Amino acid sequence: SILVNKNTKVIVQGFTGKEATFHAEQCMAYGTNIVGGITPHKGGQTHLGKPVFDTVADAVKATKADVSLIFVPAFAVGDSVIEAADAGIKLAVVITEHTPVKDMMFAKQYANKKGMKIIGPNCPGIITSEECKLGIMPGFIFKKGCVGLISKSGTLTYEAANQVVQGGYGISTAVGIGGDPIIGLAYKELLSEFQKDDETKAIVMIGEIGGSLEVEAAKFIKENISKPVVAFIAGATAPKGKRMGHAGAIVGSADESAAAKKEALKSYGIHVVDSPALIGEEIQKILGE
Amino acid sequence: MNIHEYQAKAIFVDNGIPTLKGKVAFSVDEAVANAKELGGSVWAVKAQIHAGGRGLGGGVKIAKNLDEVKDYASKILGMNLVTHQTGPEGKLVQKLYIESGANIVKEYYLAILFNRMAEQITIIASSEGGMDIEKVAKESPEKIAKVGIDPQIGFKMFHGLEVARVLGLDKDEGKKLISMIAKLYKLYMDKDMNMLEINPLIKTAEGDFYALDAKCSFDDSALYRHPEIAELRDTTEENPAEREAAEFGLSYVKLDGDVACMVNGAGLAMATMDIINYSGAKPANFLDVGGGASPETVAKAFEIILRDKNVKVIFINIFGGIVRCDRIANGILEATKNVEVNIPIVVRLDGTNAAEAKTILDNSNLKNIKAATNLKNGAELVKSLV
Ligand SMILES: [Cl-]
Repeated sequence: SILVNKNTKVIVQGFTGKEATFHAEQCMAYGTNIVGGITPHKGGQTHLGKPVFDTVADAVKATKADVSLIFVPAFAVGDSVIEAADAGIKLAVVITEHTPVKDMMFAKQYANKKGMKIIGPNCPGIITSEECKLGIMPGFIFKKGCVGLISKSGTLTYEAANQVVQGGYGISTAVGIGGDPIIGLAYKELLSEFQKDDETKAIVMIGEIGGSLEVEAAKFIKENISKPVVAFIAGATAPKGKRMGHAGAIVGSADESAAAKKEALKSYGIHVVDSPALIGEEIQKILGE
Repeated sequence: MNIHEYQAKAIFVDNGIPTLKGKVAFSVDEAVANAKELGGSVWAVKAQIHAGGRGLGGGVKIAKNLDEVKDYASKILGMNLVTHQTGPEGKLVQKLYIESGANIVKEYYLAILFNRMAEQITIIASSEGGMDIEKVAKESPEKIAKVGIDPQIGFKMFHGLEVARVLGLDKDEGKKLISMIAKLYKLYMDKDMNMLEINPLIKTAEGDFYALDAKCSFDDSALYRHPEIAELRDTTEENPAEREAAEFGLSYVKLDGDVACMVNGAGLAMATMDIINYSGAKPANFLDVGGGASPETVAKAFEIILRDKNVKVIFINIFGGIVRCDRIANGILEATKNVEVNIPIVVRLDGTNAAEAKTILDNSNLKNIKAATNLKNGAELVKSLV
């Protein structure tokens, strides 16, 4: 597993909101050590049996959590990421979609300076199979195994995970890195974590149209990652210059296209899958029956 | 979201950015009155559509007297303006911009835009105003300055001096342009823009800089905090079905193809389009609908998808994770009530209670609903029905 486990202490920003409450409860039932949460003007209350704080700084002082799970609305995301970084959070998992790009641009520069890593925004979060989950993913799909998962999507990640479990294997940790044009941790950082994780024997990377992270990852894999990598890049059939749901999913130039990414990955030895139905099968080819 | 030239220029005026005098006109009489009010002896009469290439298309005419204004406005207002950017169908011109004619001695390219790979802003300038910037970059890179602006510091004089060099500007000209660029950068940041393109930026014989055209694109995610930008929307310039879908919580894009799709999550929706292509058919659309959507929302999604009478099959591909597949199945059955459709619907539901969901769909005995559980089998069934 990487980054998180059953002991990781987690605070929730936007803890008393309806959606956040629903997911926080499911995360706790799955084993996540949620120690508290933030909602301005509700400091001193109790919620899902844990303390509520007005500020991340108060929560960190009381609980010593260094991981935050962020459910606040889009208009609050940038300031909530900055708040987390200011208080000494080391990893912020940001679920919310529709964050203004500029807010994310400035919040990431501040997070970088303070040494806080981000997962997201516009992502389902991170899960370590049968240990903990931080986000909105269906816990029971993730059966423990030796396959790492890095994905710019939500449901397609579950589809891939399920194919791997049905194919006789399982997931170590799965990370949704987000569908926005600016995100936090991505392929290079997470592939390096997985390469150092003895429980992981292979990695599935799921990408999509827009920017060139997956092209740059290809050479990086060749030079640094000796564990096998399977890639599926969504959007081969996407029209150019059109947003395909995700703010980040838009082909502006030829190197942002799915074909350009698949071709780069293929030429550097990555196992590239054309049909999204056959990700599990690719893992079986690699690891055996 | 994009805006018209006249709307960009009113924003410029509201922010102290130098602009030629001009005013929008909704009728021929309004165009003439505008010219009268502006004065001088030269007025550009310009079609206002979002698409570029209006000049070559015949949408820009320079009037030398008020009869020419009247004549030109009559010819342009109501025309179907075809440009390289509209494609062959063209676009109905419903408004004009009337602008004082300048004495142009130079034309430059200037844009401010987001650099995704560097997570910062780029200022692009070229001496080759009016030309295609991608062709100039490819053919003659020395005629382009591409300047990386770290938003931590913003646009600085030293960045400007690089732009001034490539535009061949002297000291005083450079200072005047750089002052304008600083205002344009501030506006770009203040309004959550993602593209501000001036092609061409003109230098006048009197030594002034103006935008002869302006294309501004705004971050759709930030429109909630810029009501004065949101109100500029021109729905005649946007796709009606995409906009209608978004009102019902759906993301839709129309393609040309024979297999419609209905999927939860943008990634899986793209992957669904991809597997249809891999199976030897053609996706007719992208559609992302939440697995938790109400049967009303699902019913609207069916309505929108089925407008395309080339569609031969609907492929519903939904992964119920947090949402139970059996409840998704019940909603699909509710949403198909009283619908009169001869094309088959392949329904691939997987995840939570997938087996129960398939049982519900099989038990309905609606034989043109074809339930599958695995993605590969789903796609093969779609392919056999085409
Ligand atoms: Cl997604």
